Amino acid sequence: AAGRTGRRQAIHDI
Amino acid sequence: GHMGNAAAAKKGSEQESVKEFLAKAKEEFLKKWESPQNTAQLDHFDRIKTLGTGSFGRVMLVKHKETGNHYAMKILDKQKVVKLKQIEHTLNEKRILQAVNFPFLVKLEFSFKDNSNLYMVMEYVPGGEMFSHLRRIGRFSEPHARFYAAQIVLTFEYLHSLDLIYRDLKPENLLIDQQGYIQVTDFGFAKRVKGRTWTLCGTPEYLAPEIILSKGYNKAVDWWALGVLIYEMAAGYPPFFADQPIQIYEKIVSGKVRFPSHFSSDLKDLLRNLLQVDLTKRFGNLKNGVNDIKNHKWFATTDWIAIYQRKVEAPFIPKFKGPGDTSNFDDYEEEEIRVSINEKCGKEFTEF
Ligand SMILES: CN(C)c1ccc(C(=O)O)cn1
Repeated sequence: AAGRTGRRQAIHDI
Repeated sequence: GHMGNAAAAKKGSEQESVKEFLAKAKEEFLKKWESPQNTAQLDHFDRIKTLGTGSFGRVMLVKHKETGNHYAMKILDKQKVVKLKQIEHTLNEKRILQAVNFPFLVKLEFSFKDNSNLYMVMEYVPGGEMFSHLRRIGRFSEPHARFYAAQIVLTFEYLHSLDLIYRDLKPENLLIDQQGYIQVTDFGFAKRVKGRTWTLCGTPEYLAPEIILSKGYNKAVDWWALGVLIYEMAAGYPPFFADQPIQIYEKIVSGKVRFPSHFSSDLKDLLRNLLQVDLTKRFGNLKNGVNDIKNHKWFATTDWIAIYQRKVEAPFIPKFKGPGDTSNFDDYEEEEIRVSINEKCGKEFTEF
């Protein structure tokens, strides 16, 4: 159950 | 059937009233969408504290010098808004925000620009991000999650009727107001789309499979994202959970979701129909549109009109110490705002 727990940035491209 | 005669007639009349509301809302939106600028300037505000940060700038609590009212000011560094889709998206954001009007959408008050930056001045929502509260408590009970989810359903019904896709649903973008209701912020990925669009954008954990697979996609990506949000609110973590984006993408496309043992069967049924890879089967995207969601068993106790009118008692009221209180936001590194003596990127941002 390892995953991102902090704030997540959006990605504009790619 | 599931409804008796009286219940079915009341639901039908309710859905005709929705049509009536959305037709009037589209008329009001279009008037503002066809005639959108420069409603203030930087020295009209005292800058107080950074409320959040991203790759292009920050949002700051500011105080209007003349009136003393507080606002949230989004500052975008024009020279950081460099990539093609970064630019077009910023114009989307301003134009959409000045034109929409809904109780769960943050209200834009001013917008302006200078030699270095773009500025959008919004209502300040002092209760903080849903994100913080969720991470602090762990998870929300299903009635609590449902109260927030219903507001998002209504907000997406409104936006989609205007041919607007939101494209960045997540707890970080959902602010809690003084009555415990949601205010959606950050329209940086919102766009008017009459059919399909093709930009690869959003937040990894919340991306629908068709975005990841470089397929032209439509407003159904917002309904997928609603499934992710409801799952995360009720579980405390999202359904496609991994340390690196590439691993997240692999899980999303697989078509596999596992649920905590404490999820009700009604919730799991709703989520399997939102987190549906097959677009011919995804709720929100079928012939009955948003009513497949609003009439689902998990929402049986939801009074949709009472939510819209803000008549329902909220599960959580944030504490507020007074105007300008920032106690419900996390702290960020402060960086002085420098305005260059030369205009930067004047042509790339003419319409702002
Ligand atoms: C962290 N960000 C995105 C924020 C914070 C606060 C506000 C607001 O009060 O209107 C808006 N955006």
